[PDB]
Amino acid sequence: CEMKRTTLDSPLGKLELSGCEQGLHEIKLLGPEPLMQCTAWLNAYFHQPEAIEEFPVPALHHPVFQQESFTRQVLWKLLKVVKFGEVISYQQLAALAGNPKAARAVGGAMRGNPVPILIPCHRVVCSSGAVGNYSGGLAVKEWLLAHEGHR
DNA sequence: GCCATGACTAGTA
DNA sequence: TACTAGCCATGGC
Repeated sequence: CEMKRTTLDSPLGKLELSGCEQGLHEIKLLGPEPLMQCTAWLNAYFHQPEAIEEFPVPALHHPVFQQESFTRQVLWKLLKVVKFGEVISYQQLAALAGNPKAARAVGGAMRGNPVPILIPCHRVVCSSGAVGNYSGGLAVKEWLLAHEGHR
């Protein structure tokens, strides 16, 4: 567990994904088995979504996944039930994560998301139809949804 | 733990 | 559409 940095180029620009050999700690969209394993998935999602499940998801070494919380399930459930292309409501996820009367929490849960794109906090959307917000600029949410096949 | 937060909502004018 | 009065697991201290 040393936590080193490996940057990479994506159609969204460079994106620094840090982490130790125990797992992936982060993956920031700026303007060591795990990391290089995550690196593969990323290039796969991007230039080869035709079979993104053909690629193993790395280990998530980060305080949010180590303990047991709502934010936990919400994130865990976000990448296990919301597949490539699919879209889901803040609330609808809160259902998956147990407490359905807690969508607003699924929000703080989403911002708490360290591994975007890997854990698609972008497929998440306001029930009102409006494709809500995103930490790394709403622009990115557009492209992503878009690339997944949206208009 | 209590009290303030904010990437949510369904309801109402 | 535009404001709102519930509903929430966090974070702070």
